[PDB]
Amino acid sequence: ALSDADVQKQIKHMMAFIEQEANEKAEEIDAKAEEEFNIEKGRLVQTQRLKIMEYY
Amino acid sequence: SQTQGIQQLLQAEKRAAEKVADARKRKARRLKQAKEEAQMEVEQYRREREQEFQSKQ
Amino acid sequence: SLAEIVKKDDFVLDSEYLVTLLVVVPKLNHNDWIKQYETLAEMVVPRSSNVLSEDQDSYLCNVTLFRKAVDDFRHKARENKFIVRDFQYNEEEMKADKEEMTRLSTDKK
Repeated sequence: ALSDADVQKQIKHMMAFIEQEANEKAEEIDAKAEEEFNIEKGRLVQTQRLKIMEYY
Repeated sequence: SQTQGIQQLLQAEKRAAEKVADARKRKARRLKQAKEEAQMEVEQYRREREQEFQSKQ
Repeated sequence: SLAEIVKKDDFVLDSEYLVTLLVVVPKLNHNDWIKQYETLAEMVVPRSSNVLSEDQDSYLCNVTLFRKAVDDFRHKARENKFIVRDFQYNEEEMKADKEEMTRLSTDKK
C-alpha cells in the first residue's frame, strides 16, 4: 500500500531512541569519567601527599 | 521493513555498543592520565619541599 | 508441538526490542491480518504479513512487534478472530522427547 513510507517513518522512530539513548549514556559515562579523573587526582595520589608531608 | 530497516536497527545498536565500549576505554585512558599527571604534580611539590628544607637547614 | 513444522528462523533471533508473536489466525480470517497488521498496533515492524503455514483448524502465522506492544496488539486483535498462541522453538528438547518416545517403544516391545 504505502510502500516505503511506513518503513521510513517507523524505522526512523526506532532510530531516534536506539542511537540517542546510547549517545546520552556515552555522554554521562564520560561525565562519570570526568568526575573519576578528578577522584583519582585527589584520592590515591592525595593519600601519597599526606604520606610524604607526614614524612617531611 | 522485512529486511530494509531492521538491518539498520541492528547496525545502530551495534554502533551503540561500540560507542559505550570506546567510552569506557576513554575512561581507562583518562584514569591513567589522572594517575600520571597528578604524580608529576607530586614530584613538583616534593621539589618545592626539598627547596624549603634546604633553606631551613 | 511444532517441532517438525516450523524452523528456528521463523521468529526474530537476536531481537532488539521485538517479539514475533505467533498469532495463529483461522482460515476464515487469514486474509484479514495480512492487511490489518499495520493498524492493529504501532511501534511495530511493517510488512510483517509473512505467513508460516496453513492447517485444517487454523492457519499458522505470526507478526513482529514491540515488547510492550505485545499487550496492545493482543487486546486489539482478539476481537477480530486472531487467536494468540506464543510458540517457542527448541530443536534440542523436542528431539530429546521424540528420541525418548522411540526408546520407550522399542524397549516396550
